[PDB]
Amino acid sequence: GLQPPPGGTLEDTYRFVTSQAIACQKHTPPAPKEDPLKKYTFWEVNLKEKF
Amino acid sequence: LWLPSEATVYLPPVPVSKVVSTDEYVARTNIYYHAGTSRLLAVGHPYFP
Amino acid sequence: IKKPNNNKILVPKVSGLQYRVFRIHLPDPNKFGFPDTSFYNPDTQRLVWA
Repeated sequence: GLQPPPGGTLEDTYRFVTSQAIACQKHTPPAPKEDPLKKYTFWEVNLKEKF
Repeated sequence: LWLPSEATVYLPPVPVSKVVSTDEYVARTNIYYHAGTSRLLAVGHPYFP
Repeated sequence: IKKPNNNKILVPKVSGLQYRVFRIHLPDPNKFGFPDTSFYNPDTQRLVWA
């Protein structure tokens, strides 16, 4: 599917993430997009550049 | 009967392995890509940490 | 600056307002090798930089 009408610059990405200047950031409301099986643990094996 | 002459004269030096431009040993292709970051933000104090 | 026991300067004077007259010495081109040596006769010619 093509783009939504506001796309915007994806996430501002503040530099210094722990300070008193900025507000609370970094994935405080977690909208899915994650694995649903996150609540059930496994053994992760990372093979991103093993090939 | 043979004798030294001994004067001063400017003679060509040893050759130095020169540096050549990159367009010689690098061939340019036809594929162009784009990359751009979102935006970079920073809030702090202007005088001292 | 100098110390008052002599006249030898300790640190010298330099500021932005001085003229800067550079003298440039050159190597004498009558005394070169020039291995092809065809472009000038060494008797009826002399060489000079430009």
